[PDB]
Amino acid sequence: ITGTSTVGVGRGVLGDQKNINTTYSTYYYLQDNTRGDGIFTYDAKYRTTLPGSLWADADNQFFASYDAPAVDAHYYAGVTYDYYKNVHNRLSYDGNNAAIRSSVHYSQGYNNAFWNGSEMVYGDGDGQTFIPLSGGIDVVAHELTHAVTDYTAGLIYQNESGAINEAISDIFGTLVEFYANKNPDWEIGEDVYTPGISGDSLRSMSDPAKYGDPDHYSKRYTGTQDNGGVHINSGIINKAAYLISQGGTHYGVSVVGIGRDKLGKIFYRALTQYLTPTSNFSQLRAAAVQSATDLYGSTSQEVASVKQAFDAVGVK
Ligand SMILES: Cc1ccc2c(c1)[C@H](CC(C)C)NC(=O)[C@H](CC(C)C)NP(=O)([O-])CCO2
Ligand SMILES: [Ca+2]
Ligand SMILES: [Ca+2]
Ligand SMILES: [Ca+2]
Ligand SMILES: [Ca+2]
Ligand SMILES: [Zn+2]
Repeated sequence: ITGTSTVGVGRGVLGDQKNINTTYSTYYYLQDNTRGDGIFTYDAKYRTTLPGSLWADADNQFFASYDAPAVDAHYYAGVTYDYYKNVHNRLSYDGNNAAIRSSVHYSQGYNNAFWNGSEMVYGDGDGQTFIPLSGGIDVVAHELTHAVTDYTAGLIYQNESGAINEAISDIFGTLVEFYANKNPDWEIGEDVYTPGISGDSLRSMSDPAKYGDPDHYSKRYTGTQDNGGVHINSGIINKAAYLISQGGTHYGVSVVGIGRDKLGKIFYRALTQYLTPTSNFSQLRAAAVQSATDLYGSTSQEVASVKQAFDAVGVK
């Protein structure tokens, strides 16, 4: 759409009010021209055909409940774009300011979100297992990060590489949640998962085993489900990243924390400079070590913590 940039206001899934960037041209659309080639949010109107229709509103106020998921998808995508640009100097997912598109209200009672190779898609949840998925900033950031990974390392979606791909999305979605200082934690999806139950989440990076995911290489899943357990084994890497950041003793191995910022610098460099489509856990370790070496010196504490963390999860 061609029109005038403006700002509207609405309420998100969690009932919070926020301003969002809109474009005016007869209607007000969810099209943000202030970021790269734009952020665009579409209505899939409970169907599965994508992308659906660019979101149009008559008055620039988005307080209807059908509006909520769009508000959040639109706003959280803008925050995530900002994180990459401000923190890593990366312009959108392809590094060349590609337009970011999302569709909401996908299907009926769909309990998931995903990147389909060209855009993000969010289900509204069935209202018991989930509420509209775009209400979780860690969820939106996990989706957009899959785009980042596809454009860079290109980790294939299966076995070890696929688990690395999933951990990357969890890690950066968690860093984005902290960046936005939105009640940050090391849990994934807490904000949209099981509305009736407090305190739970889909996955835990601080203690993956809490939900049954592995937290040590000896406990990895070797079967065929989930493409070889990409959503299961990511637990081992998630645990490693949590230790590098926060520190701790795991399975008797002690790691001194180096903090989030460095965790993000080291993983972003590994991802964009050393990882390849078929990289395995052991290769991820070499990459993280080399990245930290590059950034901080081979005899740095940083390098030391990266090594300890992987040793603690059993990855040699
Ligand atoms: C077993 C499995 C297959 C495909 C999936 C997912 C799991 C998993 C289902 C969630 C846990 C309900 N999806 C994800 O972890 C993320 C969404 C969460 C961050 C809320 N979606 P993607 O990994 O991008 C797509 C595949 O989802
Ligand atoms: Ca309106
Ligand atoms: Ca949180
Ligand atoms: Ca979280
Ligand atoms: Ca819950
Ligand atoms: Zn994922």
